[PDB]
Amino acid sequence: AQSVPYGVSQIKAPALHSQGYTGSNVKVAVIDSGIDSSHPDLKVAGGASMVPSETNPFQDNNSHGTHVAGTVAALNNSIGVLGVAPSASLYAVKVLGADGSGQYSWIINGIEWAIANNMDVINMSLGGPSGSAALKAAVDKAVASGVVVVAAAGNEGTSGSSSTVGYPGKYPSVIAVGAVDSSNQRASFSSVGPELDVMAPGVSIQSTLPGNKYGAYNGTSMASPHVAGAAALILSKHPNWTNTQVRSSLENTTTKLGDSFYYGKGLINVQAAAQHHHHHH
Amino acid sequence: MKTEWPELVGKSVEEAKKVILQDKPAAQIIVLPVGTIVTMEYRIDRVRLFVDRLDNIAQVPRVG
Ligand SMILES: [Ca+2]
Ligand code: NA
Repeated sequence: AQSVPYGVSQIKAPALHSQGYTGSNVKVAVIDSGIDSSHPDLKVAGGASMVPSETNPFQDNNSHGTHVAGTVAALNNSIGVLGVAPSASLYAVKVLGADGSGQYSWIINGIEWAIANNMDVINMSLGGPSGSAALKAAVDKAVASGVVVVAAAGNEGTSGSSSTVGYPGKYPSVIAVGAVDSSNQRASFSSVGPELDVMAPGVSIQSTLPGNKYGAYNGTSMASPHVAGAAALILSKHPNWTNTQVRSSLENTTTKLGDSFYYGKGLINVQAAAQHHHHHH
Repeated sequence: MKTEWPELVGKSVEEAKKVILQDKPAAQIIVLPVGTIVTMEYRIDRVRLFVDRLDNIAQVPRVG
């Protein structure tokens, strides 16, 4: 039997599934450590590797990209878990090696690949404390080109009154996602700052792991793909909505939680986001 | 519980590893170049060390 991880329920993804919308024909790039395409609960449609020494994007030697991919799009069947957008066309854009790290140019090359291959959504469950002009230009270019770009806010926790959101989440063109638990409490590690846009479940998130396994991971890395998957659900119900519109629909329909410094606009609610008229619940 | 080591910035990677393992003996330490992009999962057992090209610590080590 399949299990629906609590976070998929918490963002109201099943309301879209019951309307008949599951992210079909929406192309989502998981820009990450690869995706294990052999997993029976994932279907990977394509991809490319930008990691010079690891040329196969369908081999995930870290585990992180596979876990992130399962939250976006684990298949709807009688096994494993269920993704937010279980019919999405999933692309493994490998820019991180086995050790979880990548050079700025590898990430940029992955973003450029995504643009050239007409991805509708990019998820980047990754970050660093500093930006670069070239990184900002790559994300800005993707957004100008119509791509919804979603990233983890970072796991820096608080630092008095300072922002701790990392890059690329910290760029205005990118939706920066913080982490809450099943009670909607911010995770203590979740980055904070005026750049924090929305929150999604990021504590004890069950998803796919390489070699036909499943496991619970924690992080803003886990929160980001709930939002990337929600963007794919929205686009499957409203295929002409622009990235501008998908982003606004998610921002304008959150359940507000605490102060925006700690919670941004609150928890996403993809049911409300995918209605024509938007308000917070 | 010590979870950050600001006193280690500018020290050698060797001294940082030694100090962190005294405070957190079960730590899984990974050394990476500063200015790279990394996964955003949170692992309470991990301490990443970000080094400059001289192998000195360039960022405050923390658990995660
Ligand atoms: Ca499944
Ligand atoms: Na942003």
